[PDB]
Amino acid sequence: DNPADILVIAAYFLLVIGVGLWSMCRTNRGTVGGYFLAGRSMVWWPVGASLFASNIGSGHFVGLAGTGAASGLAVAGFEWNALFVVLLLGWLFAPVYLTAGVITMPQYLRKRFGGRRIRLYLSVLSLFLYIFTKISVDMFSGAVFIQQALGWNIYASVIALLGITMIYTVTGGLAALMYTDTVQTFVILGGACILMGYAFHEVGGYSGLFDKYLGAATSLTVSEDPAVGNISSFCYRPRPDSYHLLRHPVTGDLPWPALLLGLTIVSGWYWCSDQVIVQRCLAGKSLTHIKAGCILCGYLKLTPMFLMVMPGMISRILYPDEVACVVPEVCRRVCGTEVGCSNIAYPRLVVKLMPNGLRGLMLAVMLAALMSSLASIFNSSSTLFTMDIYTRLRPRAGDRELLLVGRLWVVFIVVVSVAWLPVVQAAQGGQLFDYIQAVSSYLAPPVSAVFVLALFVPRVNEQGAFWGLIGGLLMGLARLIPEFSFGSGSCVQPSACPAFLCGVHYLYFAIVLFFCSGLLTLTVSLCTAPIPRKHLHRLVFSLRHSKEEREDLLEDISEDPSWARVVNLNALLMMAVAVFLWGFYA
Amino acid sequence: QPWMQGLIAVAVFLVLVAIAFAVNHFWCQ
Ligand SMILES: Cc1ccc([C@@H]2O[C@H](CO)[C@@H](O)[C@H](O)[C@H]2O)cc1Cc1ccc(-c2ccc(F)cc2)s1
Ligand code: NA
Repeated sequence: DNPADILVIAAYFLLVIGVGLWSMCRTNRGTVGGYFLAGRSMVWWPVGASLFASNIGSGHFVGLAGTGAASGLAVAGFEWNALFVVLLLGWLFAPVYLTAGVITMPQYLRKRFGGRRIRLYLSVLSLFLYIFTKISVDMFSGAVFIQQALGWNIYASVIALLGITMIYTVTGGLAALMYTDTVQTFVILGGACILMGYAFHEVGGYSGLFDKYLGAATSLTVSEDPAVGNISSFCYRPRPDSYHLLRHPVTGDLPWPALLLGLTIVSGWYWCSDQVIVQRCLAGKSLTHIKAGCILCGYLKLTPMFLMVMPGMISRILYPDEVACVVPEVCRRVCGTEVGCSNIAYPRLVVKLMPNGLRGLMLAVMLAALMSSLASIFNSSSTLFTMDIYTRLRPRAGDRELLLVGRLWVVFIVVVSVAWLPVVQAAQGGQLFDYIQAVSSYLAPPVSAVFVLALFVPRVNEQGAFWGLIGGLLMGLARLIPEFSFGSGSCVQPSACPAFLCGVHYLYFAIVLFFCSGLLTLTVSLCTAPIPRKHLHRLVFSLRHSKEEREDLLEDISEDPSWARVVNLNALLMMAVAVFLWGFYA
Repeated sequence: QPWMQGLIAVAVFLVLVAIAFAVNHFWCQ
C-alpha cells in the first residue's frame, strides 16, 4: 500500500515480461524441439539458474523456515543432500540421456526395455506424484504467505497466481522459462539475502542465533481444556540436538543414516530420474555446459540453510509466544491452526523487519519462487502428457497438433490444481512438508531402483523392470494406506497410529523399498530371457561411447579436453565445500 | 570444535576420491 512496494512489484514484473519477450524474439517455438526442449541450445548459466529456480519454491521459504523454527537446523539436510546428487546427474545420467536422444524420461525406459507398458505406467505415476508432492506444496505455501503477509483472500489470490503462471508458461517454451529463471534466481537470492541480513541484525549476529535459540520457549504451556492440561516439557522446549545436522539413529526426528542413504535414494528420483529437473539437462548446448550448470546449481543449493533455515530459527528467538506456541486455544488465536504456528516463521520476519521499500522486494521473492516452480511443473507435465500419452491416442500427430495439445494440457492441469486446492488446505500446519517427504519416500524408491538398474545393469529386461515397479507400488501403498487412515495430529495430540506402522522413519522405509524393488527387478530379470547388445548401444552407461548401429526395441558427448578438466576440478572443489559444511554442522 | 569436524570431513572425503581414482586406474585399464 506504500508506493515503493508497488514500484518494486512493477519493476519485477517488467523484468519478467521483458526477458520473456526477448526469449520469444530469439528462439524458435514452432517445433516440438524448440517449445519443449529450448532448441537444445541452453548454455551453462541458464541451466544452473533454471535447475535452482525450478526446485526452490514458496514451500522452501515457508517449510524450511517453519521447520527451522520448530526443530533447528537438520532440515538443511533436504537441500544439502541435493549437492551430492546433482553431480550424479551431470556425470552419469545426463550423458546416457543425451546419447539416447530422448525428450522424456518414460521414453528413455521405452528405448531401454521396449514394451508399450513401462512408458505408460511411469508417465501416469509421474502425473500423480506432481499433483501430490509438487503443486500441493507450492499452492499451500503460497496461501500461507498471502494470509500472513497481505491478508488477501487465499482462494482468489491462488486463482490469480495460477492464471498468470498459466500465461507465463503457455506463451513461451523451455527457452522463455530458463532465461526468465536467470532473472528469478537473481531476485530470489538477492531479496532472500537482504532479509537474512535484517534477521541476523535483530538477534545480534551469528553469535546471537547460537546462544539464544535453545532458550527460546513460549511462556504459555497450560491449556483451558482438560485432557490436554499441562503441555509436556518435551514438546514446548527447543530440542537439545537443534544445532546438529547429524541426529540420533533411533530417537532423532531425522535420523543421520536415514538423512544420508534414504534422502540420497529419494533425491536420486527427484534430480536424476524425473522430467522436471532432467528437462533442463536435455536442453543444454553440450554435456560440458550441463556439467557446468550442475556445479552452479550445487553452490546455490548451499544457500538455503543461511537464507531460510537460520532466519526461521531467528523468528523463534524473536517471537516465541507466536512462532513457538503449543496450546491449542493460543495457536487457533495466532494463525488459525490448533496444531501449531511454525508456518508463520518466515512471513512474520517480512511483516516485522522489512522497511517501506523492501517489503515489496520480499513479495517479489515469494512470487519469483512460486511462479518459477509452478511453471516448471506445468511445462514438464505438458511434455509427459503430449509426448508419452497423446502420441499413443494419436500416433501420426505432427509438430503443430502436438504444440496445441501441449498448450491445452497447461490449461487443464491449472484447473485440476484449483479443484485440488481445498484438499491441500485440509493440511493443518507443517503436516504437508512431512507428508510430501513421506509420499516421495513411498512411491519414488522403486523408480530410483529402475533407473539405476536401467543405466548400470544391462542384464535387467522389461518383465523385471515392469514387475519391479509394480511390486514397488504394492509395498509403497501397504504403508501409504494404513498411515493416512490414522491421521497425524501433533506432539501435544499424538495420533493413534501403531508404533509398528509409524515408528520406522519414512526415509528408512525408502532404503528398504529401494532394495526390495531392486531385488525384485533383478530376480524377475534373471528368470526371463535377456536383451542382446545390438538393442542397447548409447542406452547404457557402458555403451554411451559406441558408434555401432543400434536396433530399436549429435548423439556426441565428447568434450574440449581443457574445459573437461575445468568442470571436473570444480565438481571436486564443490564437493570439498559441501563436505566441510556437513562436518561443521554435524 | 566445529572447524576440526570440517577439516576431518574434508580429509576423509579426499581419501575416498583418491581411492576412486586408484581403483579405476588399476581395475578398468
Ligand atoms: C518444501 C520442499 C519441497 C521439496 C524439497 C526437495 O525435496 C527432495 C526430496 O524429495 C530433495 O531431494 C530436494 O533436494 C529438495 O530441494 C525440499 C523442500 C524443503 C522442505 C521444507 C520442509 C521440509 C521437511 C519438513 C519435515 C520433515 F520431516 C522433513 C522435511 S522439506
Ligand atoms: Na522456484
